[PDB]
Amino acid sequence: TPWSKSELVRQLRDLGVRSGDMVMPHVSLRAVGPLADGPQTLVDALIEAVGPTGNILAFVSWRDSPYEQTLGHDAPPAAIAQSWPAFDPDHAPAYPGFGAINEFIRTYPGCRRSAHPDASMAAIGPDAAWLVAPHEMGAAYGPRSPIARFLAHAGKILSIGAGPDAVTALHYAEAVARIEGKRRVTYSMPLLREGKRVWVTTSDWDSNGILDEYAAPDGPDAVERIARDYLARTRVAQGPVGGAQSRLIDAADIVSFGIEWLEARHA
Ligand SMILES: CN[C@@H]1[C@@H](O)[C@@H](O[C@@H]2[C@@H](O)[C@H](O[C@H]3O[C@H](CN)CC[C@H]3N)[C@@H](N)C[C@H]2N)OC[C@]1(C)O
Ligand SMILES: [Mg+2]
Repeated sequence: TPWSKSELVRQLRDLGVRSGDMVMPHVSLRAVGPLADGPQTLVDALIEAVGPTGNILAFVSWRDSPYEQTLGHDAPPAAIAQSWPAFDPDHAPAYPGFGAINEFIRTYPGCRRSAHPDASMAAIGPDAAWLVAPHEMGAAYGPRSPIARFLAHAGKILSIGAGPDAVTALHYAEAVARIEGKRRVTYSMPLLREGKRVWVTTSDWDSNGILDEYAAPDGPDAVERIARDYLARTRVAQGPVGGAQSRLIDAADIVSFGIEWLEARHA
């Protein structure tokens, strides 16, 4: 049998999602298994589980982010710059590599979307406008970003069959850690500003490895190493959602652990 909305709500409640919570899900739909109405069923169950006062925040990004094509240039190359679509928050699809559920979240009625084209965050709930803005170039996952507000707002991370590399909020620990040698990237995004396309060039912390030893692609990064150490050392609610082994993590706790872990290892 495929899982019904009501069964997933029950499981989410057994795991510890309460009415009013602020949740950031990371979902492997393959693990979950078959759903009554496809992925919309799990979206629907999440919304019901947090209730009319709860909030959902998701890292959705942008299917057509020109990140690789502009990485390391002081300006977009000319082929890119002439023809690349400007980021349109109402219509730009989610990046499919961060989870097929994110396109269902972002198109949910009333969903708000953040303005950062590559780091774009979507939010549903009464606090959604406050969560998603500001979201400036140069502040992808660190202070002043939606992640920072989620951490101040008692956020919980819900990992539904996702691995320890999927914990986006740990890039906040990388941004703020007082460690030597932190990598930075320079890249360019096409924004829509008063109906016109504008290319904006920025630098930010490298989200694909904050130090050279975390930057191999083959290759656990710091997010994954922190999360694995954390999960070995901490009591975390664990249980099934659909067919997937799921965890509910206190986001402020895991980020604090991450800052200490990084600062304890790098001089
Ligand atoms: C949509 N643009 C994205 C861009 O935002 C960024 O994406 C990274 C992503 O590669 C990392 O994750 C990826 O690489 C990790 C090891 N490097 C392992 C997990 C894997 N999903 C995330 N932890 C942070 C994102 N911003 O670099 C890759 C990309 C596709 O160009
Ligand atoms: Mg509230």
